[PDB]
Amino acid sequence: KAYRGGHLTIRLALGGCTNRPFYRIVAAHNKCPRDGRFVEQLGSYDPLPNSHGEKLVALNLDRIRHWIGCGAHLSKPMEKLLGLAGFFPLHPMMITNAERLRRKRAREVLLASQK
Amino acid sequence: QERFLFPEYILDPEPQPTREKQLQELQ
Amino acid sequence: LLSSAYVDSHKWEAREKEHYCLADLASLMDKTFERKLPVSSLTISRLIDNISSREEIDHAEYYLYKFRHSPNCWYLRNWTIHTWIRQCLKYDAQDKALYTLVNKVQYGIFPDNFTFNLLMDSFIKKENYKDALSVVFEVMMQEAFEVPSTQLLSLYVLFHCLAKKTDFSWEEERNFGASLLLPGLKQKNSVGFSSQLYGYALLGKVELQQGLRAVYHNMPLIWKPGYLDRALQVMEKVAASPEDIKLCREALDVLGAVLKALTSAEKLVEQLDIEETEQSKLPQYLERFKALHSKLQALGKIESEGLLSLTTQLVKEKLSTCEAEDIATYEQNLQQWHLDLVQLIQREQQQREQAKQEYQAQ
Amino acid sequence: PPERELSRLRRLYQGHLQEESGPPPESMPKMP
Amino acid sequence: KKVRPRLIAELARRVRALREQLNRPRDSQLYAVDYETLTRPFSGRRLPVRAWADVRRESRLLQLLGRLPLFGLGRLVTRKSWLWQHDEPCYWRLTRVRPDYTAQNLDHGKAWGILTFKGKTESEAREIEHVMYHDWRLVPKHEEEAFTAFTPAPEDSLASVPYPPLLRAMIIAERQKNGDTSTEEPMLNVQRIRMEPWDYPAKQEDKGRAKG
Repeated sequence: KAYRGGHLTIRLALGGCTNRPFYRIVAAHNKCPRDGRFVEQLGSYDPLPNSHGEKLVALNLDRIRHWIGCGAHLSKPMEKLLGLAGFFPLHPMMITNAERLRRKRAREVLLASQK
Repeated sequence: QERFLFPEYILDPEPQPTREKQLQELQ
Repeated sequence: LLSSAYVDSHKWEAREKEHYCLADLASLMDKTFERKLPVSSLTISRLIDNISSREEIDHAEYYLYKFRHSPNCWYLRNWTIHTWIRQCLKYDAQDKALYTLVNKVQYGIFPDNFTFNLLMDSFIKKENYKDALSVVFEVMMQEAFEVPSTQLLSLYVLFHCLAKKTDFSWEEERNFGASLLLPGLKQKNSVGFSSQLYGYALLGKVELQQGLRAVYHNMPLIWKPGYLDRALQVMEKVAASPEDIKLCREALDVLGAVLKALTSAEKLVEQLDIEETEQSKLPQYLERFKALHSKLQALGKIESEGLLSLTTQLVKEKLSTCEAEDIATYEQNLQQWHLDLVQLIQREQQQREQAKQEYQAQ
Repeated sequence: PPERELSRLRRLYQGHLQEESGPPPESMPKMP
Repeated sequence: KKVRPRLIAELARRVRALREQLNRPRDSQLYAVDYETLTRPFSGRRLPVRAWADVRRESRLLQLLGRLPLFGLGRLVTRKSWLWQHDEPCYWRLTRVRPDYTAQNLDHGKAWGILTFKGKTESEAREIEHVMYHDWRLVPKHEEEAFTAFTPAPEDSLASVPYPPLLRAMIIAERQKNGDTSTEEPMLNVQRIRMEPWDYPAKQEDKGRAKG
């Protein structure tokens, strides 16, 4: 199907059954459906901690580099995952959400203590 | 820079050229 | 005020007019606008030349509006504007000239300094100070204080209006302040500096009473706050300047009155919250004003001479010096305009040579 | 950031300002 | 196997193209505004909240140029947004103008100027953008030199930055595998990257236009 515009984007396809999310890191034409056709699958991601308490992430770094070079963009979740991986700098919103969480914790601690 | 055209001796277009008639001829 | 030699029209009248019946070009323009095609700047210039009466002036201003709202309004001609003004003077349509100048936006009236001075001199000859004030304000809005003749004329008109006018509305204060500050800055003499002080005082009153936006909105004034600070700076500059430069006692008195009145007596915020307001700085302003006024009187740099009297002195003294050079420049502009009209005819005929081919191609 | 920049943002977003927050804690509170 | 030609489809395409061409709306129509509802009458869309005060209080570029000779050609025009955002002088030289004569007050159209941003000028005059916006202002003929007086601040900046941890590790490992035991840190040059403020004017020449 001819697409008017659009561009490659490295993103996540939400597979897995209900209440059991699981993501396939794929490089697909941005206009294509979320779980639909995709140019190439670059890895996978399991949000639910496994028996070892690990959120497994597989990133085919070679192909990820190749596609970023070819000009694929990066969805915010993928940028955050790469930042956690250390392949990219920590996302500004990751840092700022950490700080917001810290302030929330400080506020809640103060409120609980000031009974 | 600058140029002018003359409201005398004009050559003019037409309103509603009606290309529908042209296709009615074509088909 | 200006010499009859200045008022001389001989050259412009001798301009190489092309004579037609005004109805001729009127019909031509009507046909062009009916076709929705662009009239020629040369055509409108020729119609302006063919103006010959008061009703013809009315027809000409109507066609001027129509042309201004046309693609070639980007090609208006200074000689055409000067011809319009001269014709209005000729047929006593000075009211229409003033109205069109005020509505320059709607019509494109952008006269040169020479024409501005011509209109102002005609108004003063008629004694029409009330409307010479409006012409001065229009000059201010156009930012055409580039010549001492216009600067002096505007200063004299404004000071006369101040002398004959006591009650003020904040918009009038804004206009007065701008129209004084501009030529005041232009004039590097005691009169110019006193005018700058007067205008700054008025503008500062407007700022503190209405709003800095109210001051700088659509005016040729800067938006940086601290007009009172600039006034005090002007006084300090005069004090540190050569003693020959003096500040008018009337200007100093009005500035003191403004400060005293301010001291005695939806929403948006334009000032950075860290920068204090003039409302808070008022007491320091008053203290600095008192100290500087005492210092200036001690230095003797204060001038108790009346503003209007001193302006009249300067007008009688330096005006003719300005008038001679102004007339020389006007003659240079006249011959330039003649050459430009020749060029317009050249282009028009050269294009008509091809315009002979519209149907020939067919 | 400089107080100048904080004031500039205050001006820019006047009427829709959140409580200016200082630097965050050096480390995550443990929530005793 | 031969297809049946789509004559009516071709006619529709061409007719729509011609209709759009011949009824191309005027600027004074597209960029009108209702200062009561702050809605553009032509399309009926309401302007965003953050532009309400600016639309009510400030003026447009051509709305100013209409009150100047040669449409103020050769003057310096600054934007209120620029003035508020940056302490440095930013403005256009306004080399050329082309208003929409059809407007009653000739307060719409196009302009071309030499951009000066943050006090750094450009090499050519190009088309303006956001002409139709309301955050424009005029530099008075006087005060022009003082306002535009810009002291070039020291521009020296980081030549390079560290790689992200994993990329650094990858590069180092590849080097060691190749035997390149040079222990010098791997750095990523950034001078090549010409960072520009987000509000920097964009190329109006490539911008689109509204349609009816």
